[PDB]
Amino acid sequence: IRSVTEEDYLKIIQELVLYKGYATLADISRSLNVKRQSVRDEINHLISLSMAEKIERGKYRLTPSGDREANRFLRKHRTAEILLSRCIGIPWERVDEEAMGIEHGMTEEIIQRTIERFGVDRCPHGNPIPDPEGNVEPVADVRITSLLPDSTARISRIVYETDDILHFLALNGLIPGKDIKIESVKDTVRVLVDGRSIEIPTDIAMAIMVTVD
Amino acid sequence: IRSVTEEDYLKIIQELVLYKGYATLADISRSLNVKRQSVRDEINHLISLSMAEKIERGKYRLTPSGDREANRFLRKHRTAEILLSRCIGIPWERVDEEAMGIEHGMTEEIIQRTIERFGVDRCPHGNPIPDPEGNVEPVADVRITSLLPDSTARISRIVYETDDILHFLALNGLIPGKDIKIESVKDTVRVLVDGRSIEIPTDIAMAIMVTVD
Ligand SMILES: [Fe+2]
Ligand SMILES: [Fe+2]
Ligand SMILES: [Fe+2]
Ligand SMILES: [Fe+2]
Repeated sequence: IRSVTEEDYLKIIQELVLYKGYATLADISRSLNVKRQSVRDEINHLISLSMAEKIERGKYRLTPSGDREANRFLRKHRTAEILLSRCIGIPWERVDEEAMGIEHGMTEEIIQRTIERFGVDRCPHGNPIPDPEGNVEPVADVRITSLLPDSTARISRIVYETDDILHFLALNGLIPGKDIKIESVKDTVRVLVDGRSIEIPTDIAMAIMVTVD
Repeated sequence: IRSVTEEDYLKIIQELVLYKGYATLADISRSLNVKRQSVRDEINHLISLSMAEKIERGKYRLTPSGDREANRFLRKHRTAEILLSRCIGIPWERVDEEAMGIEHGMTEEIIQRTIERFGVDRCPHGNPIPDPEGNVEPVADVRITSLLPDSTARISRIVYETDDILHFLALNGLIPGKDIKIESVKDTVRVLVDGRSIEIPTDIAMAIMVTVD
């Protein structure tokens, strides 16, 4: 669809790091649908601008300043999602994708009127909206994969927002604000939610943050 | 703010032609805040792509195919205005400006959900939203400057949407759907609207289309 930007790279690297601890060229390539050589050129570029750094062979993350630049973009991205979701009913599982076109043009005027009109400080998937400088409130949540059987918690945010992921979460009502109880962690993470028992596979579970009671 | 695009040129040339019959380099330069040499280069480019044509010395308009390409962009522009105006209350007089950032990313998904959610076929300033191919319903309106004293009419659309213009119209309630009566045309166009008498200066009046009864 649209031509890929620096901001799109920042966004996916930040997600991947939250999700699995690192970003690889191949993961970025596949997520952005950009050939690996271009991804390599952009990663080197981000590194020479002190926006990103190599963790070890083939693994990268954002620097602190890169992470705050990501956050300044995510303020636009997340508010676009709110706009699209609350105004016109773009489905919860589609709104991350549909926000792509309009997000670069979100001005502070639009962002702040949106925030105040709908009275929100999180995107539909529970992530906080960073302030204009790229800061975010520290939040007290943890990985759902860290909890033991019989722990109870509340879904906080979905840190990695893909298609397979959002769809599964939507289908099973595993959304921000939902109370859950851990039934099992063997092989999958099985939870009690809305009276139903749902097995969450590891690749999906890794994206789920929760707040314990 | 944002870097100027081909679409911005199409938009202003189309407006200027509706407004005064032609676009000059100097009018485009001032409207887009782009130096005259760059405007000259872009106009020549539009001409060599058969998107625009020279009327006479120093005066240009869009070709029919250029006008339909303009319309395809204006579908995005106008729906962005509706989104911004109806969702978050961006003021009627500001919404043309604020739409600038987000309009290029309006997808058909967003556009059509917006159109159907708010049930509109015109932008807040009364212009029709063209279809995806760049066609517009022919409309039966005329220039308010064409009417004689004692004619009655209804404001149809504001074809040229600047700051000085929209503000004056807003301030005086001269908006799409308002019934008016021509009192005078000497020097200004003076109308009866909402029980008040309002002189409309020529430079503003030229932007106003109406439908007669
Ligand atoms: Fe998102
Ligand atoms: Fe989100
Ligand atoms: Fe407009
Ligand atoms: Fe408009």
